[PDB]
Amino acid sequence: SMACTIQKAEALDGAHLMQILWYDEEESLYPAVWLRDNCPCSDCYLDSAKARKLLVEALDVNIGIKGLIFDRKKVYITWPDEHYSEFQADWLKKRCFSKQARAKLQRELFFPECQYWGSELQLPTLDFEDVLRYDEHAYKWLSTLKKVGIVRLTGASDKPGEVSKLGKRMGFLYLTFYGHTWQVQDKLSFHTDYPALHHPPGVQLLHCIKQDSEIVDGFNVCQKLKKNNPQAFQILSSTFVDFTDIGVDYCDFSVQSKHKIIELDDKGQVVRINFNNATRDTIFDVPVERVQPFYAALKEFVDLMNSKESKFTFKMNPGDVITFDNWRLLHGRRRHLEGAYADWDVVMSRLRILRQRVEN
Amino acid sequence: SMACTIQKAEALDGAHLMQILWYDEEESLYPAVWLRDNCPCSDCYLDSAKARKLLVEALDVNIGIKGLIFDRKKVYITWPDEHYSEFQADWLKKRCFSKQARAKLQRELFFPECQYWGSELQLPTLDFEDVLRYDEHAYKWLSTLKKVGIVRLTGASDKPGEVSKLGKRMGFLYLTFYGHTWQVQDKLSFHTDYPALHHPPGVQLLHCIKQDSEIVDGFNVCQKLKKNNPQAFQILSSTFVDFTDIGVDYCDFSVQSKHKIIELDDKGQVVRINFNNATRDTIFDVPVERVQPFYAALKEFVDLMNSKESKFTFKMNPGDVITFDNWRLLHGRRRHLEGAYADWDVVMSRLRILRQRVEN
Ligand SMILES: [Zn+2]
Ligand SMILES: [Zn+2]
Repeated sequence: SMACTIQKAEALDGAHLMQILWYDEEESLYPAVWLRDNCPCSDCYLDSAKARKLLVEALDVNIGIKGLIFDRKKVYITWPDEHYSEFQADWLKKRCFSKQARAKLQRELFFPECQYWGSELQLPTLDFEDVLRYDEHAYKWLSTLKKVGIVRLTGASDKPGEVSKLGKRMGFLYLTFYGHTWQVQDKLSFHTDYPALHHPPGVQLLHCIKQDSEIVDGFNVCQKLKKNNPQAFQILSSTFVDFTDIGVDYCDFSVQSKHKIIELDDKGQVVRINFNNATRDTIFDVPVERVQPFYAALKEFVDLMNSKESKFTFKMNPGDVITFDNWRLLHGRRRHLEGAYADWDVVMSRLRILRQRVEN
Repeated sequence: SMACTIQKAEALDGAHLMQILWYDEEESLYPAVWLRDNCPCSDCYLDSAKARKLLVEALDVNIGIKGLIFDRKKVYITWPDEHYSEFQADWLKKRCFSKQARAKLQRELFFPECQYWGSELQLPTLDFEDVLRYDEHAYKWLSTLKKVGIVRLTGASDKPGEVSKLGKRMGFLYLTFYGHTWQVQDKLSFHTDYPALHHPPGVQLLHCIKQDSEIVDGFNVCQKLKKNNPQAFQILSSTFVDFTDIGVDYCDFSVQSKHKIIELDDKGQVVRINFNNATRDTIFDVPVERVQPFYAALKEFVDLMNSKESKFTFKMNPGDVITFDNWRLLHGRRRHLEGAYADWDVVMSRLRILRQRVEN
C-alpha cells in the first residue's frame, strides 16, 4: 500500500522529532521521547502481556535520535546511550498524531457510532443460538447494543439458566451489589437502574421465563431537551443530585452518591443519564434559589420522556433475552424474569475481540 | 434544644417559600415545591424502602402553600388541592439550605476528612478480632481507611480464608474483573491497580499467609506537585491517557479506557490517581506538541513519588491484613498473599451504618 510505505524518514528539530514522508505523499511527525518510551525491544516491552517494562525513571524526557536508518517498511533508530529500536511502518502509520488518524483510531477502539430513536424504533432482533455459536452474529449483537442501546435475542428456552449460559459463552463477568447480591437474580415512572451507585451498572441482560415494557432513548431525549429547553438542559447537566439506597440485603446498607442527572463528558456530549425518582434523596445540596428551577427543568425532562414521539412499547415473550444500555435508556411499565448486569468494560472488551475475529 | 425548636413558621413570596425562625434566632428558608416533593405521608413516601412514591408528573412545580400551622416541633401544611403534609422540626433543621447546614450534612454523608502523609507515617493498626466483634473498632478501622488511605489489622490467623471471613462479617461484596476473576485470589515502579478499567477497584484487602512494600500518598504527592510544578499538575490533571489491559483469563479480553492521571472533581480537588506505567498504551491521543511536555510532567510526578520524603516502607507479617485506598495510594516493591477488592460504595455504606450504630 502507498499510504503505509516509507518514502523518507528523518530526525528533525535537534533530533527530537522524526518525520515520515509516505509514498502516499502524506506526512507524519513522531516525538523522540514517545518513540523511546515505546521501544518494542524485549528490554522495554513484554509481548505476551502487551505491557511496557520500561520505567519512567529510565526515560530521558529530553532524548533525541542519535542515528536513523529506514527502508520501505521499517525505521531503525539508535539512541544516544546506544539503545536500539526498530519500528514497523504499519504500527507507526496507525499511531500517527494527526487529528484525523487519532480520531480514526479512537473510533476503532471505543465505537462511538450512535443511532438515536423514538416511537418509530424497529427493535433490533437476532437469534439466540446464532449469537452463541458464530462470531459474526455475536459481533452484530454487541455492536447493535452499543449503537442503538437495546437488542432482543429470540429463541432461547423458556427455562432458567439462559443468562448464565450466554454470559459463560461470551466470557462475561456479572456484577453484584446491594439489591442484586447474586450474579443472576429473579426480577408508570421512567428511570435508570441503581443511580445511588457511584458507577451504576452498565448493561442489563433480561430473560423472560414466563410472560408492557416502555423505554425511551435518554440520549435522544437530552438532545431534544437541549434544543427546546436549553436552560433546563443546562440545569440538569450541571446540578449534583443526591441519590440514596437504604435497606437490607443479607446486611444493612446505605448506598449514597451525587450525580448530575444529565452527565456530560469534557466535550459536552451526554455519556450517562442518572435518574430514579424513587431514589432521589430528600437531601438536596443546592442554594435555595436553585431549587424551584431544578424541579421545573426536571418536569420538562420527564414531560419529554412521556411524549408519544419518545416512548417505545414492547412485550417480552418466553425465550426472549433483552439486553440494554442502562446508561442510556430509561424504562418503566404500568412475570418470571431472570436478570444480570455487566460492566461496559466487559462488553466493550468482547466487542473489540469479536471485531478482530470477524475481520480475520 | 433552642436550635431545633420553631419560634415562628410562615409562608412567603406567594407561598412559594416557607420561612422558619428558630428559638436559636437562626432562620431557614424552604421552597414549597421541595416540601411538596418530600411529603412524608404514605401516599407520597415509602418508609420501609426510604423511597419516594410521588411521581414527577404529579408534582406542580409552581405550587404554593395554601395553609400553614405550626408548634414548637412540627409544621402542618395544606396544599391547594387539599393534600396535607406534616414536617418534623429536626428533619427540616438538618435539611436547611444554608451553605453551612448543607456542607455539614455533606461531611456527615461522605466523610471528606483527609490526613496527608509521607515517610513519617505511623501505620494505623488495630486488632483483627476487635474489628470483627465490636462496632466501635470496625468504625475506627473504616474511618481511618477513609481518612488516611491505609490501615493494618494484626492478629488474624496465617491461614487462607481471613479476607472472606472479614468480608462476610462486614457484609462486603467483592469485585471481579479480568485479571481477578475470583472474589478472593492469590496475589521498583509506583502504580495504582487496574487503571484500564473505567472504574478502577476502590479498596484492596490483602492478607499475609506466608512472608518490602513501598507506598506513597498520591493526594499528598499531587498537592506538592501543584505547588512546586504547577504546569506539570495542569498537564497531568487535564490530559486523557489511554490505558490498555489485553490478555486471557478464562476468555480473551481487551480492556481499555482513557483517564487523566490526576483526576479532579468540579471544585479542582483530587479524587483519584490513575497510573500504571506498564498498562499505559502506546496509543496516545494528543496533538504532537503536547507529547514531550506530558512526559516531562510525568517524570516530575514520578520523581516526587520516589523522593525520600514521600515513600513509606513496611513489611507484611503473617496474620497481617492490610487494607488500602487504591484510588489514592500508589505502591510498588523491589510471598503467599490472598487478596480481594471492594467498591468504595460498599465500604462507605458500612462506614455510614457503623457510625449510626456507634452513635446510638
Ligand atoms: Zn528497547
Ligand atoms: Zn403526601
